[PDB]
Amino acid sequence: FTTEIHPSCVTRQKVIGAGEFGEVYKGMLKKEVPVAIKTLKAGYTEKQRVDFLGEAGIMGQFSHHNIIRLEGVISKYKPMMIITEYMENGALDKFLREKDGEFSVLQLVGMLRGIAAGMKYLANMNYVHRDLAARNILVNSNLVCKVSDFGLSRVLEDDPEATYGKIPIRWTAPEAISYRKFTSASDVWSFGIVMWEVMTYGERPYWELSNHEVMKAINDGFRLPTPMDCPSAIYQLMMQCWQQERARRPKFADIVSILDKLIRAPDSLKTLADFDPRVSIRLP
Ligand SMILES: Cc1cccc(Cl)c1NC(=O)c1cnc(Nc2cccc(C(=O)N[C@@H]3CCNC[C@H]3F)c2)s1
Repeated sequence: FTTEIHPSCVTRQKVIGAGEFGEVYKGMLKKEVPVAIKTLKAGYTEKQRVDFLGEAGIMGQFSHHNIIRLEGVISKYKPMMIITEYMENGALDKFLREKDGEFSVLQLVGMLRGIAAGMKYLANMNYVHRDLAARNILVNSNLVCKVSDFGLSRVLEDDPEATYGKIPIRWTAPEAISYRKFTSASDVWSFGIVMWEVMTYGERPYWELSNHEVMKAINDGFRLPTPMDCPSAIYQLMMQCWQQERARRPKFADIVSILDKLIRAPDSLKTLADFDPRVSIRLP
């Protein structure tokens, strides 16, 4: 099933994420290998237990470089724990915002290829993520990006960015907002937003537009503008992720292939899409 770990092998050291029902810790697994540790405090309900251990069950079924690896679970003792590999650099959105401009275009594009490879794996495994966003991508000390945040109802319920179904509007495909059609193709729309987040170093999609204004703009055909210093091929790809008609979007296999080709002929990334400025500075 999954690996049951004895509590004596686990040492919690730092809180890296807290919540009402539990906390996420950085720790060590047997003071030897660093791990992340997610707990479930006493008094949890049946639904909370199913959702909590269900996340571990889903992760245990995956084995991919760009998907968070499960080390094991503590279920025989309390509190219960999910133990995974430790991603040293945290969530991608916060990571990019705190390292603004510090990476090359080729590095940024390689992050996107890793994310896409993880999503292609998930889609082929018949797993729809529903909440793909930079905040749900984790980064390690090799700059590898791994898709995180698995489960069923639990995913959108626990994301504060998801607003009342209960979804994160700015990242969500129109068919999923409109009539709750979540598929790998709505994940592709979300991946286009993640592309835009990466190339902007964590800019907030649609900026200060309200949720209703975002839905209104999308339905009227508006799309996010080109990031600064963005390869033309990258902007073209994210625009095709945002096709209103779900059947016109690339599959993840197409995305990975295109990103592979660009990275392997890296001069192709030097052709930038035009950036339309929001300030005019004219000097005599
Ligand atoms: C444990 C677990 C259970 C179930 C699902 C999952 Cl995906 C997990 N694993 C995790 O939640 C995590 C795995 N790795 C994580 N790494 C992480 C997350 C958030 C912040 C940090 C972290 O150390 N962030 C910064 C990095 C730079 N400044 C110092 C640190 F605070 C690391 S969280």
